[PDB]
Amino acid sequence: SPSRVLQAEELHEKALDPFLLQAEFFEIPMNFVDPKEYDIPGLVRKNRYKTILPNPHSRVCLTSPDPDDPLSSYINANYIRGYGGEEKVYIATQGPIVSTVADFWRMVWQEHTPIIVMITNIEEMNEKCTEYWPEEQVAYDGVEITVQKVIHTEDYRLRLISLKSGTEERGLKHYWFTSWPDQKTPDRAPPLLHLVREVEEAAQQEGPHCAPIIVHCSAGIGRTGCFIATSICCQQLRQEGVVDILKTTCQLRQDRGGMIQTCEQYQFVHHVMSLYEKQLSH
Repeated sequence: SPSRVLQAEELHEKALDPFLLQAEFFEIPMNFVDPKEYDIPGLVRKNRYKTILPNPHSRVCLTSPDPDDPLSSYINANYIRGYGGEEKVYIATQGPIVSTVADFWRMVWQEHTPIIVMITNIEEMNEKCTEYWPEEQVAYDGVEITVQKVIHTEDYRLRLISLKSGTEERGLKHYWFTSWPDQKTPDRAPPLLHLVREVEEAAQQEGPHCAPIIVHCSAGIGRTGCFIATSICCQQLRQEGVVDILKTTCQLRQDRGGMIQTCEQYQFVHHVMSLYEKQLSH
């Protein structure tokens, strides 16, 4: 796997060299999936983008309501390895569309997902994501979703949610980040880093072997990949005192084609990690 281990000084300088960054970035294979892989009638209606498909080896398959129906069992989502290759730390998925809102909640229930991270600005709720949570309460497929509390913070809005299906009840935290920048300049890094830290602590609070954290945006690759890469690299920096964004990005691409879609995104991850290193070093 490609690797570029950055110590502090090289990290700071690397984040500020857009020519080297793009040279490096555009040699990472996208690892997109051949559409022939999901040539099933009606399956196209379940995808936002025809070219952005879940790699089959890591695809999340839905086991209800009909596991013998390839359409019913399909969602555009992949399991994503975390730091050190830990399996199923995240699920990367597309923002639900009207026809997949119920599927999304089926995934949440099936995977026991305790945390969702939504990276969509309020302005983008017309294009990039269908509002899939209730004002108070809604049910899809025997799982009742109840919003118990909304907590507005500067860098995100956190919904505390209860999921009930049958006799059993589970908690869920929905983190909605609304500060995704147009220009991915270093001044815009702190809120993303803060989100990353908040979510990683929430995850530790779930105890051993936390169920997959769902992360989405519109396609489930760009901003989603930035968030996951940053999360992984924060653990790497703390443990190893270095970051290897190149290796991490390559690992993510193995799990889901296109993770970190643009060079601006790739650079932004470097800005965030440079920021975090500075914070740690002081």
